[PDB]
Amino acid sequence: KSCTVSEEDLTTIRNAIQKASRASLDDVNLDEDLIAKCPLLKTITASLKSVASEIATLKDTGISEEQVDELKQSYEQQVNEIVKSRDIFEKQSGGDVMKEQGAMINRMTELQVQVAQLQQQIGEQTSRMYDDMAELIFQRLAMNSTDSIRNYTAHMMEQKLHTLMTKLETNYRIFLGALRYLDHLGDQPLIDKVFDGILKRLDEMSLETNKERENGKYVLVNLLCWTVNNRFLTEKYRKKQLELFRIALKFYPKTGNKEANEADIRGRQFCDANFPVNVITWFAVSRAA
Repeated sequence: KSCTVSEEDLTTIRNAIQKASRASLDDVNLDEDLIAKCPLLKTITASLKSVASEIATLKDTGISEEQVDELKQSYEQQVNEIVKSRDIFEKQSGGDVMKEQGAMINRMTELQVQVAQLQQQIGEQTSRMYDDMAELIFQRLAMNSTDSIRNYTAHMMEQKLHTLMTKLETNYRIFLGALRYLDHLGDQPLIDKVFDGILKRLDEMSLETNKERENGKYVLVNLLCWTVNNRFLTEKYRKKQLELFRIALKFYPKTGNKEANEADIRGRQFCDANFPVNVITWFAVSRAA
C-alpha cells in the first residue's frame, strides 16, 4: 500500500490522537476515505486502543486507585508529547525547510514509531504493577516463602493453592506476574507447590463458559512456557507428563485442527519456544493414540 494524507486530514489525525489520550479514552474514529488513502493509520489506531483496553483492565483489579490514576497521567502526558511533535505534525521551518522527513510517509512512519514506543513504555509500566499485584496476593494469602508454608497440613496446603489459583487465573498478566515473582524469589519448595496447584486447578476447573476456557488456556500454555530452560520445572513436567496430556486434550480436543490450535497457542505464549505447541498438538495427540 501507499500513504497519502492531505494537509487538513493531518490536522484531523492530530486531534483524534489527542482525544484518545484523555477522559474516556475512546476509539480513534477516522473516516474510511482517510483510512483508505493511508492504511498505516489502522496500526496507530489499533495500538492506542490496545493501551486503552489494557488500562481499563487494570481498573477491574485489586490495584490502588492512586496507581491506576498515576498510570492514566503517564499515558496522557506521553500522548501529549506525540501530539506536540513538530517532526510529525507541524510545518517544516528553518533548516529542514525542504528535508525529506517532511514527506507524508516519513511523518506517518515517525508517528508509528512513537506510538509503538509509547505502547512498549506503558507495557513495561503495567508489567511492574502486575508484578506488585501478584506479590501482594502471595503475601495476603501467607504463602510467600518456604517458611510461610512449612507448617501447613496437606489439606490446608491444597486449600491455599486453590484459593491462590482462583485469584491468579482471572487475568493472565497477574498469572505472569506470579511466575516472575516466584522466579526472582528463588524459593524452590514454593515453586514446587505452586506447580502442583496449577496442575490441580487445570485438571478440575469448570470450562462451561468462554471466560473459563480463556483463563485456563492462558494458564496451561504459560505453565508449559514456565518449564522451558529450567531443570527443576522441566523435571516437574516430566513426572506429570501424562496428566498434562490429559489436560491439553481437554482444552484442545479437535486434534485434527492442528493449524488453528497452534495459532491459538502461540498467541497466548510469552516464551518463544515450540514446547507448548509440541506438548498440546503433537506429544499429547500421539500418546492418546
